[PDB]
Amino acid sequence: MFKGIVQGAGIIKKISKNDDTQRHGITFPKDILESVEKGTVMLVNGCSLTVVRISGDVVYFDIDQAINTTTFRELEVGNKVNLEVRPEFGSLLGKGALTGNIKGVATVDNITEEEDRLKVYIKIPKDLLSEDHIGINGVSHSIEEISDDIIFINYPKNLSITTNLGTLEKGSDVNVETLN
Ligand SMILES: Cc1nc2c(=O)[nH]c(=O)nc-2n(C[C@H](O)[C@H](O)[C@H](O)CO)c1C
Repeated sequence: MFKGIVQGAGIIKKISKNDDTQRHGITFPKDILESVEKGTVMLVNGCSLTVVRISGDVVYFDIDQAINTTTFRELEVGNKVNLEVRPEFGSLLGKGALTGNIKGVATVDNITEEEDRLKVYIKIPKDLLSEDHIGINGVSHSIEEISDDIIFINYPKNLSITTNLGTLEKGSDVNVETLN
C-alpha cells in the first residue's frame, strides 16, 4: 500500500518500443534515486512497476502487464511522471491509500485554475464514489462532485507544482485508480 502522495517527478529519458511491451528509462531526482534499486516496486503515475535497471540517474521499467490499461504506451520522451516509493516504516491505511492497480485510462474534460485551487474535471469512459477518494496519476484526493460521466476534483494549487497535474490539459489521458 501507498499513500497517493507524490514524492517527486521523473522525466522520461528513453523509450524502447517493442510494443506489447515498452521499456521506459526515467530520470529520477537524487532523493528518490538513492532510495530505489533493482526489484523496487513503486508507483509511477500511480501504477505499480518494478525497477529493471538503474544507470546513474536513469531508472528503467518494463511496461508489459500494465500496457493496455495505462497511459504509458502513449507517453513521450521529456514527459513528467509522478513518483512514489512505499512508506519506509509503515503507514496508517486511510482513506485514499493506493494499491497501484490502475483500473484504466480516463481523459481530462476541463481544467480551471482559480482561487488557490486546481479544478480538474475528468470524463470516465463507459467501460471503467463521490464520498470516496480517487487516484489520478498516483495523486490520491477526495472527489468533489460527479455529474453524468464526469468527475470533479478540486486540488490545492500546490499539487500543480509538485505533481504533473499542473501539466494536464483538456484531452490529456490519466491513470485512474478507484478505491475501490
Ligand atoms: C509489481 C508490478 N510490476 C509491474 C511491472 O514492472 N510492469 C508492468 O507492466 N506491470 C507491473 N505490475 C502490474 C501493473 O501494476 C498493473 O498491470 C496495472 O496497474 C494495471 O493497470 C505490478 C503489479
